[PDB]
Amino acid sequence: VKPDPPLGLHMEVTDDGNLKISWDSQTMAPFPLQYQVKYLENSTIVREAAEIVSATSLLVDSVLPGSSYEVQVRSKRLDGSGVWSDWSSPQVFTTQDVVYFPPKILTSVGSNASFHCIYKNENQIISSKQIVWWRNLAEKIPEIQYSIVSDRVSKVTFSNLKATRPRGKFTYDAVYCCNEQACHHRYAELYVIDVNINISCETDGYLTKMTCRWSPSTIQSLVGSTVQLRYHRRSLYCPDSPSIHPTSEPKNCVLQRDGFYECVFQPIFLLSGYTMWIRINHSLGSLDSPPTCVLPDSVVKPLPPSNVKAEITVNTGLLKVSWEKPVFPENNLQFQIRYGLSGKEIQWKTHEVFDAKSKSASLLVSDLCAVYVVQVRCRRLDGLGYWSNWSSPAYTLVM
Amino acid sequence: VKPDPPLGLHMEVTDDGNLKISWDSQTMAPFPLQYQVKYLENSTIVREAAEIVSATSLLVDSVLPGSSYEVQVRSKRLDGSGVWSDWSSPQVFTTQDVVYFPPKILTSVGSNASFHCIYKNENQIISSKQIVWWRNLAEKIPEIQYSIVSDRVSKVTFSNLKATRPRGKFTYDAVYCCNEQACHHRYAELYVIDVNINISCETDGYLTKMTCRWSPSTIQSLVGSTVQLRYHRRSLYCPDSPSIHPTSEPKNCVLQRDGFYECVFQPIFLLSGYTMWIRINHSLGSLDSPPTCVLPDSVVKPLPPSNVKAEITVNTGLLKVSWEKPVFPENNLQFQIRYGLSGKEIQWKTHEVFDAKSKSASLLVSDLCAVYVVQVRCRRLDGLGYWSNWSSPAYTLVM
Amino acid sequence: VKPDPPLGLHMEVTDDGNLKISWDSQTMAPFPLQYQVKYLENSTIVREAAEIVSATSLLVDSVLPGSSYEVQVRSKRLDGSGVWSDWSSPQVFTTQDVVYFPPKILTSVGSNASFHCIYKNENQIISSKQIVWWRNLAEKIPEIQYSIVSDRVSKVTFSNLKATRPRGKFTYDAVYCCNEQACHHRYAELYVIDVNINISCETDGYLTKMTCRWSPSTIQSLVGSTVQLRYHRRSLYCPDSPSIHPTSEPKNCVLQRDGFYECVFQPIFLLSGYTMWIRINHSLGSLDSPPTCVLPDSVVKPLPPSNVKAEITVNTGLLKVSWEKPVFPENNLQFQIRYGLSGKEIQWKTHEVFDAKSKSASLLVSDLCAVYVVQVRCRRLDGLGYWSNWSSPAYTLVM
Amino acid sequence: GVPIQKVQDDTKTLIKTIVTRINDISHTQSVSAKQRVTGLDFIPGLHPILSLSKMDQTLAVYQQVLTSLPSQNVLQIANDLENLRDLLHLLAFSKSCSLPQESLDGVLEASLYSTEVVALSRLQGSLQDILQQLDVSPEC
Amino acid sequence: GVPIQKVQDDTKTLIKTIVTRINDISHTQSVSAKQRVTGLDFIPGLHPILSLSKMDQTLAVYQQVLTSLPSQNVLQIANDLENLRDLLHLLAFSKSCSLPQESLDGVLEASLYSTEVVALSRLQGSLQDILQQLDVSPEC
Amino acid sequence: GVPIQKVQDDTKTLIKTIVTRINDISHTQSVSAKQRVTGLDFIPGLHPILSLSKMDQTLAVYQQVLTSLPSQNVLQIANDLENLRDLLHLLAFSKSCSLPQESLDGVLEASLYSTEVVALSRLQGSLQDILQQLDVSPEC
Ligand code: NI
Ligand code: NI
Ligand code: NI
Repeated sequence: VKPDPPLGLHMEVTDDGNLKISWDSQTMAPFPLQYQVKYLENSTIVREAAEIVSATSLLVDSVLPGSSYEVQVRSKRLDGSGVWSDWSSPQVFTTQDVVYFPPKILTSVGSNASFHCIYKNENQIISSKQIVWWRNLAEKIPEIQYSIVSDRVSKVTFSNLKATRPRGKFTYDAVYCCNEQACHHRYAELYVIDVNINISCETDGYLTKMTCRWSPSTIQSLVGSTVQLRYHRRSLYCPDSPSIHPTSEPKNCVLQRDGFYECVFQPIFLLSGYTMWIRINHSLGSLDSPPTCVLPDSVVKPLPPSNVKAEITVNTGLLKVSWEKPVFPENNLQFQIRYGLSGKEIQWKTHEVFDAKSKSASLLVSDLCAVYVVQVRCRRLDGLGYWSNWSSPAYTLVM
Repeated sequence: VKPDPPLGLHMEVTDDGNLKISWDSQTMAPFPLQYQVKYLENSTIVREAAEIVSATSLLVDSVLPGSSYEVQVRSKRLDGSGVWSDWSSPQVFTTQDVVYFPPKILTSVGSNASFHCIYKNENQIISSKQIVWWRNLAEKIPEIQYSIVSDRVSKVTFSNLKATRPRGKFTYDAVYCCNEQACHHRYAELYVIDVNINISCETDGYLTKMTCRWSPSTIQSLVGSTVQLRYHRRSLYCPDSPSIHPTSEPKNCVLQRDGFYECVFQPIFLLSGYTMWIRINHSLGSLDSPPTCVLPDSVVKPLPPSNVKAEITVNTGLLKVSWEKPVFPENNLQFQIRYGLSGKEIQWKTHEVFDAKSKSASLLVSDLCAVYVVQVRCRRLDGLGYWSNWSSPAYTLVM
Repeated sequence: VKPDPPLGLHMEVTDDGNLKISWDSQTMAPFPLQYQVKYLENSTIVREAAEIVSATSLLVDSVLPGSSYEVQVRSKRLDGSGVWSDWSSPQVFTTQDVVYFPPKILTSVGSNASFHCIYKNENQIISSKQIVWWRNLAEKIPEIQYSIVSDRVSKVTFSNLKATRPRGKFTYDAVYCCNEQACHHRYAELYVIDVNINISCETDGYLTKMTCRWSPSTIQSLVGSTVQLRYHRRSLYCPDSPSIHPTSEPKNCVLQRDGFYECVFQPIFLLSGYTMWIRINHSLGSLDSPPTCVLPDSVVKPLPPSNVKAEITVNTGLLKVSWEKPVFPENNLQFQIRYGLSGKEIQWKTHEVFDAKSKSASLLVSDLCAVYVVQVRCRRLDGLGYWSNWSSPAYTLVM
Repeated sequence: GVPIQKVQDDTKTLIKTIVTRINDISHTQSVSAKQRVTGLDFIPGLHPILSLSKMDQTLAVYQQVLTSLPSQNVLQIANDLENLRDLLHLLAFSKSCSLPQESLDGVLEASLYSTEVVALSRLQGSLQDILQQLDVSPEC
Repeated sequence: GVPIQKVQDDTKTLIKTIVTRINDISHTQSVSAKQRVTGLDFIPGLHPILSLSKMDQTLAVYQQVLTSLPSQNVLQIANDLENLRDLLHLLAFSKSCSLPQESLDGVLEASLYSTEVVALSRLQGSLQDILQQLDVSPEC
Repeated sequence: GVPIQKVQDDTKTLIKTIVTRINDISHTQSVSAKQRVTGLDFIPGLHPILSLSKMDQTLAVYQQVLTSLPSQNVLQIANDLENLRDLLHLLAFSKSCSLPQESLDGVLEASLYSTEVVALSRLQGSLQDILQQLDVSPEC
């Protein structure tokens, strides 16, 4: 077989500043391929090299600023009397006068971030003791933060990063690396976002769905990038310390009129642990919020107590209040009764019942001949949950 | 000519429980064809039959449960020395363990409906005296409703049917016929709908269009089936007893947000009888509501009286109210005047005028120096129609 | 060369009443063609004519009413011993019993318009002393407006035309020319539209765009014809008397919910003269509204004064109000201050400041211990512009 | 079974209805109904309308003309003419007698305004005459 | 780390919860759970369920049947069954013992109502039995 | 007809307007106009603009640069600059004198923020100088 030439030859600069050459493997080849890449770097010195690799990529050390790379690749069957393919079309990549390592950093508030730079001045890499860092062409960074990585590479280190204040449509700090007094036009983009977003979930009273709400007030400013929620469910319970699981699935959340996004998970797995977070898909990478793990059983909002009745006991004059516990939850509950004189403005007094088996209470009342209004709400005795809504008002009969 | 074999040989079970064999007639034959069908019923007894038919279908009496039908058809020119076609490819049709006669019944509230069934139990037809009927596997139907059609066919008879109460998405009653204690999974579907829908029509004040409204609150539950309004117009007037005319036409009507459907006929035929009803075209058949006949001339809503004036007669202090009768109808009208003291809350008093020639009324008023508000509405003197809207308010001048 | 016969033979009546015969020149002929037209006028007199023309059209004087024209054309190469083409297919044009000159007039309110007509009565052109003009078959036009162009041509002249009142879908006046008492059904359509449309433009507070508004309440009645805004921009300033420039460009305008059209110019040329008008492109021609020229610099609405502060001066008890003039314009401005007691209803008093350099005023106040509300607005001192909006309210502190 | 007095009253009420509708067509009210206008001679204008068969064919021609006029109001007017003609047909059945059953398009395109105004004012005249003589014992 | 008594209590609470859910299905409460219905003989009805491997395979088959029923309620009950199976796996892990792991379509298509009513009332009976025997020292 | 003093005042008003606009661009005000920045050497920065024809070709270059910036404000500045060019042409007509009329894309793409801030602060400086010398008898 004569295989075809490799296709899709691309060249990118790594965060370390190396040239990564990549190409598509022939998905139809039922055998491993070896490649030979020939490249010519036309810099101030022309260098031609030809390397043999078994991977579908080559790493070339240290991109030279102001150089041109011309690249061709051919393939051969690794095992056997393989014939070489013809060479690919030559692809040209033109490097630039300043090089940043990395060219952009996307981080969150409170982190530490550091940039490296190389400044080419008339085809000559200047000494690091000359490189000076500047912020947004506005202020010189104190030399205390500078670091001489080597005689030619400079480094700036920022600590306890504060949120970037947006100037107009600019939501990033332009960090320049300059040759003493004279700066160049090429700059590095720095994005610091407040990723400390809180996601709150609530399971309905019927235990059939869970609605989670979150505000994108942090990110209703960055455009071009997308923001979506990812989650991972663990078979049983929540870990002691939540973590970002490598295997996750996205969840479609819907923006509400109040500016919050609402995403409903249905069906739910009641004793299953739901770990959710917001993933920030930027052109430069991804950002993850601190993960939270919620157990639906612990965020249940029970229905109010039903069949609430209030009667004034004959001869005794006690307000006998009676009720029926809600269908759910089955766990022992505590109840709270509010009662007051029926009027335009009801001065509510409350009585708390902490024994789950109590379906009635007897209260002292000041006016045996007034209509009292009474409502009742409930909560899990252990406090692991929310309070129910108040029951529908029950009225006493005047006797 | 030697015609081709018939194509498209299909086999269905008729509502009577017969096997209907059908095939496509050759659309290219410029002459009538006769067919010969050969079929082999492989039951507990093998039967081979060969029938000659001029129709494109054959009915085989009483599908036997647990039998296999193999069918071939050939054609010949009916008139002349026709050669027979070769036989069609054999088609196989497999019958089922229970048979219902009919398998489904769609009827309305208050009717009488009866089902017949055949139960095969391990290749043995049980005695009809053993079949017992049940509803939704919940309750045994009283034996009073059972009828022994024959030693092997059972019958259940329902009288004065009540509307089927929907349980979840189930809008039908599952009627089961069981061999003593042991029931089978297969059941019959019984749909009883309250087809007593009322359609109300109203002709506009210009007598140029008629709007008819109807609520599908009965049928906003059955999906899959279609519901449409059908009508037929009679040259003049309504019959003494409306009937469903065999020739009718549909009118496309559009559902409004109020949940009612509104359909407008425009132009109208004032003296033509418009017979309308709702047709429920279900997969199992068609249902028609009790037809109603409306004469648009008798459902006219006149425009309100115009040029309404109210003046206090000098020295006498009477409220002279005056108006102009509406353009339509030409028939003698009766009027109703409401009048009250001009305030935030108008205590309306009403006066009825039953003489058609009255274009004014005189009213006693308690405060000669207050502003009175007056409105007038009209109706046909004979009562054959609706009341008009109230006129635009007329104010007295303080004199 | 023997050329082909001419194609595309068409016949139209000019607004002057001549028969224009036209044909397509052969786009493939690399040489000029001469044509010979033969036509036969079957009137009360048969006329045969044959004319030689170098143009691709012929004008025949005065179309005769109730005549039939049959026309053929042939071509020949102009220079040399050219052979004639064969004759074209004969084309027939059938004239009508009355002829109007012109058949329709589209004019604006206040103009003068006159129609001419020829009436053939039993193949005879009648005398001018009998023709009488009528409007919409309703009323005879006073003979004072009649004019006898000749013994056979009548003329009606209307002066100071009033807008045509639309009767139903009819937006034109039917002008009839009748032979004494007897009128005929054919009429002339006279459309008088109120083209006096006002276009108002306003430049935004940021001096980045200009929005122009206009109401099409005049033209929300004529359908079939199109209406669009046309404009022309002059390098600097507006002329003393605006004119309709022969070179213009259309502007895409969007109809708003209030029924007005909005045309947005963005970016703007502050010192460039924008001449705009509305063009009504009707099937019968084009109509242009009186052009207006607006200079955006002269229609600027400044922003309100900023940083408005109000303090009660200790010991002195003066209301010291202070402000910052809006960014634009830099030209000397005048200011107006309104101040009042903070309440549900603010009795505003106003003070006018006519010196541009005043950034503060001191006001006498009656109650030193109340909260005053203060707002400020500004305008160009020269009056060449609008007043700004009132500033955001400033409240005094009780000290 | 069929009460003839109710039907006669319905005929008068329907006539008054058609007449008021045509009176509402403002441009036609100011146009002389009896004035003859050349080109529309096929339109059955003022010409003693004295028998059931001529009335039937007259309303039929007027209907045929109105079907081609593109106004919604005229469509409704044509529907009223259909109900009225059928009522006169039932009246002829009441009195016992049999009733049997071109250039208009050109004028509809060339002179729609004229065709409409004339057809309507001549219709108005025909109905006023028929009404004024639907009580002097109409005969087949 | 894992409180076995807590897990046992969560198991009882989940059983009673699923039973209340199935109790809310009105048409199933009136159906005899122990009544045999021909066609659904593959469904594991009343037959002493006394061991972890039989309990597990029973809940697995019931889950496989429920996965095919297009009801939202059946989806939640099957999801609760997933939580229930994980709790039974954790209890078997607590006591130390290994647990290993067709015709439904025909009855689902021909008789969906029967499959649903029977599967649910028989499931309710199986769960009521498991509840009555989740305290008499369950064994693998 | 054309008031020359008025034209001088309108020129001053338009210059001050462009300077105030660039003053409203917060990111450009903090950038040293006279500071040399490598890459934008083609931009007509601080270099004695001492003649009407040199001012015209400089503002023409500034217009050509502004046409390529995808900012609405820069578009408006270019339109105002067009009116300014027309005003200087009318002033040269007033004084009697004739006036005639590459690497930018690469820097616009690779470094828009720096290129923009520099182009604008140099434009602001050029206008401030022209303003400071539009009264010391400007000459063609
Ligand atoms: Ni895990
Ligand atoms: Ni009939
Ligand atoms: Ni000009």
